Amino acid sequence: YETFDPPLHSTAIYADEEEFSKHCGLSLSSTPPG
Amino acid sequence: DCHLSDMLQQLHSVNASKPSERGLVRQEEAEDPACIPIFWVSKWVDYSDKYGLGYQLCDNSVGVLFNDSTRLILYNDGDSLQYIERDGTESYLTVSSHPNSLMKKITLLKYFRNYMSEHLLKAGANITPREGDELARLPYLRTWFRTRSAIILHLSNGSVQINFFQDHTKLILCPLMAAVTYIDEKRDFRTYRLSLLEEYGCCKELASRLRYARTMVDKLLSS
Amino acid sequence: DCHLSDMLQQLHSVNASKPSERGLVRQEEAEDPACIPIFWVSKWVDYSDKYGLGYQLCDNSVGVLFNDSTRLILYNDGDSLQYIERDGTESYLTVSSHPNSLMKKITLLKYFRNYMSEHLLKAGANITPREGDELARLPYLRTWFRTRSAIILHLSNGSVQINFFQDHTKLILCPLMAAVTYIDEKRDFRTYRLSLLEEYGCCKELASRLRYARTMVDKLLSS
Repeated sequence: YETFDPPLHSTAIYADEEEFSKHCGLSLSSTPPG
Repeated sequence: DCHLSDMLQQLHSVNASKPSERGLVRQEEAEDPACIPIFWVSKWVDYSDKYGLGYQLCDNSVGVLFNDSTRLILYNDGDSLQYIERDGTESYLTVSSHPNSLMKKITLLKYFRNYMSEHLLKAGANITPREGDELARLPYLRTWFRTRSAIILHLSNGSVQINFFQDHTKLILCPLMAAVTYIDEKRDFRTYRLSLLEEYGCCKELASRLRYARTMVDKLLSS
Repeated sequence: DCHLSDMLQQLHSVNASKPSERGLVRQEEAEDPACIPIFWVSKWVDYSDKYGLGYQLCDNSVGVLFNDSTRLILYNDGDSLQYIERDGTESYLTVSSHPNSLMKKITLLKYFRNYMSEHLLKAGANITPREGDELARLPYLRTWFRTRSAIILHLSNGSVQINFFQDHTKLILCPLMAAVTYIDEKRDFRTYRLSLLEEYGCCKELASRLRYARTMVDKLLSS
């Protein structure tokens, strides 16, 4: 498995922007519009 | 292929009607959730420079179309296997009790399965397939190719799937029901009867992807 | 660094003068618009549990301090980049170059930028940064930490910014000029010479926050 490095593939887990934005809304952040 | 010929005729009829050039487009009237597909490709890995193309179907089964034109499918029970030879001949086995001649291909399939489970998002996880109670036979990947804009996947049951790289949109074409399922950039899944898209029209985004689909089905037929 | 040491000495001097315990206070006389900062943190989001802390600078540039103690910056042109490793080697590249080793970190930064731009207000929007020079070297976030009451942000140019959570008041300390910019609840920005605050006094609101800033700067030096 160690040398199993596919050069092309479908979208990786880290590239799920919907889960990213979800977590940012749940995390602490600067001030949002009121 | 009898199915590709049907799909081509279905797509020419809808595309010839210019569905986006209507006074009032009523795409919603074409929705028919009863045509929701049972199987679609939810993950894929293009290692064709060494081994082949691995993929996952929505039921969590996995498969590999090796560079030697054979296919190995691992059912979602994690043990049952289906081997399809170059000429289409199908045989059935298990990882537990297999022929020794398939041990390397089984090992490769496991690597594909592990890589997909560890690194890749599952497309269509929100959407629930039409259920034959798993009676529906598992399709295999007959052929595929990649273009500048998308990867095209032709399954043994006749369906054609087109995944567009830029915006993550996808078309699932089902010639048996003359239907198409569109997953938009919002990952929202909708299934339409092509005949009803012809009658009621559709938005420009889907209409253009249906023109692209026709170009791709012609390509599949020319090969 | 030597800049934090200077900042601590300036804060010690101003606090030791007890600027709010004066028979007469003339805070306006301590203002010096010539010391308005050119760079401050306008937005930020704490994704430390998974990826790290992303932030936006007043020039719309974007940066992120990853949990591996590396940094990646996206200038206001939207393509050029700057990647600072753990050791501190400043390497310059672009999104168009499609670097393979930094592809994941690029994607995450773009996501930070997206959320901030579509969900968060830009602090200091009503202020024009000093200098017609938009050629000033972009700074990066050297370190940061969070108390129950504020977030402390230490930039590479020596600036220290303290944002108070409950009332949205903010301090921007510039050791190079022994100056501080204060942003009150109404978002009015005032820039002062710390040495002049000693000589003219100031309100309890600013005095008490300069007392807090000193203890925060001590914390930065202890680390």
